[PDB]
Amino acid sequence: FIPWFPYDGSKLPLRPKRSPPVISEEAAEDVKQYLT
Amino acid sequence: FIPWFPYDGSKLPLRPKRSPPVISEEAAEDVKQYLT
Amino acid sequence: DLNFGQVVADVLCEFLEVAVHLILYVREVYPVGIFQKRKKYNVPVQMSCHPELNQYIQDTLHCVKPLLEKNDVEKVVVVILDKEHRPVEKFVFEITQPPLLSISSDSLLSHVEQLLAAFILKISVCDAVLDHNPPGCTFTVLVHTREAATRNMEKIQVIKDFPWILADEQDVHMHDPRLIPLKTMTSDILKMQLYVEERA
Amino acid sequence: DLNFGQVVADVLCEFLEVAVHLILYVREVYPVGIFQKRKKYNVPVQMSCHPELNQYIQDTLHCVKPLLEKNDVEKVVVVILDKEHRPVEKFVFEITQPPLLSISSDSLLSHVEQLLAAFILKISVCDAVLDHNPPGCTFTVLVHTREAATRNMEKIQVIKDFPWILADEQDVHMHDPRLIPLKTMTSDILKMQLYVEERAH
Repeated sequence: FIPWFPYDGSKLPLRPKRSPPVISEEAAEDVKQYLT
Repeated sequence: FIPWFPYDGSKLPLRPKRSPPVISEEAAEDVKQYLT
Repeated sequence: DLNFGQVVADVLCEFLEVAVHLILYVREVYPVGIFQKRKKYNVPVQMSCHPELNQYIQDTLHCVKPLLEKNDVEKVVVVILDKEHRPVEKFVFEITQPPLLSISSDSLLSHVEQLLAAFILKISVCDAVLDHNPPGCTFTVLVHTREAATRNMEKIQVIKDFPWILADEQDVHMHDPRLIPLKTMTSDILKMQLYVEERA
Repeated sequence: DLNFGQVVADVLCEFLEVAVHLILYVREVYPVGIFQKRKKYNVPVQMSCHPELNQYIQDTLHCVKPLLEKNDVEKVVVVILDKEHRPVEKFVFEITQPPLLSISSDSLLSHVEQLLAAFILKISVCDAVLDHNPPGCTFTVLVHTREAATRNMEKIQVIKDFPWILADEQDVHMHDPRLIPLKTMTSDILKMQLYVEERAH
């Protein structure tokens, strides 16, 4: 298998500054119970 | 019937400055042909 | 915990996007041919496959989303304009979000979507209770805020290269319109009513 | 007359959003409880019901959309990170868009959505072919552009208060990773291949 764009450290990518949320097993409990 | 928020000319609403696209007979046919 | 303001903003925004598409189809603001049948809230609906139209509607409602989160929206209005850019018909979605307190764990998001389904169904059949629109109409979207609609200018301009302005009176005011109720709902998280303003 | 650069950007962005959700689910980045099983492309998917997570993912991909329509994207990468924010696993989506010529048939569209469905189906069962290392606890998304990333900054910043930055070596670089191919598609309007980088043995 050959990737088309192997990792190249001289062309760094963009990413969002913000982080995804931290979700606890308790917030996950409320999501399941409330939001299906 | 009674609206909750009758028209009040003292507080104007917001609207997008740009108008939605005009789609010609011709463009609609291509959408139908290819995209649906 | 859990951000119900964000939950309502989410549900409402998804519903409004589907309802805007359906209004355009059902009132023939664009030709039937650009639309594809889909299902939302287990109701057969119709969505546009025209990419620029889709992006315009998406951008519009993404801008409304942070206002719905804060409950600063009284009304979202789809205005249908005649060939002289005068309002001939308005679909008025009046919104209130109750204090979220006695939450009900019996499938809330499932219950609200059943409530919204009834609105989609009403829009689906409203061609039989409205006069047909004259040829050559376009549409716009109006957002009525609870505070002065110039405090909210910085908050609504969420999308790059998608500015908003204060509407002009001629974009909004219909003189002595006929009001056609379509649907009303209430839930723990949201109340809404939909009616159409038509020329008299 | 029709913006097929926009059509492929739309289809890809919609697909990438579903794939991100499914990756988080299958690789247990977040508790399974937040996910609702739905249907997309006529196949099963697992979508988060957590509002802030949903908004992060939607905003991320909405910012990528103008770069896709300009054919400026080489890779979209889901990087799974551990508590120290070291990469555990990378889901690499390599993308090329060929010149949109010979664009006809009633069939080139649903052919693409069925080709994209093959990626979703494979992610659903990718635990079968990936190493069973401890799962991560957070993630980021990397956008690799054909031109210098630093000059896609104006273009990618579509959403107010959702800024982008150039990634740090630390958060992206895996040393001697094991490459596990998952799926490859070719089509007249889009070619794509998906593989996973695992930590080296």
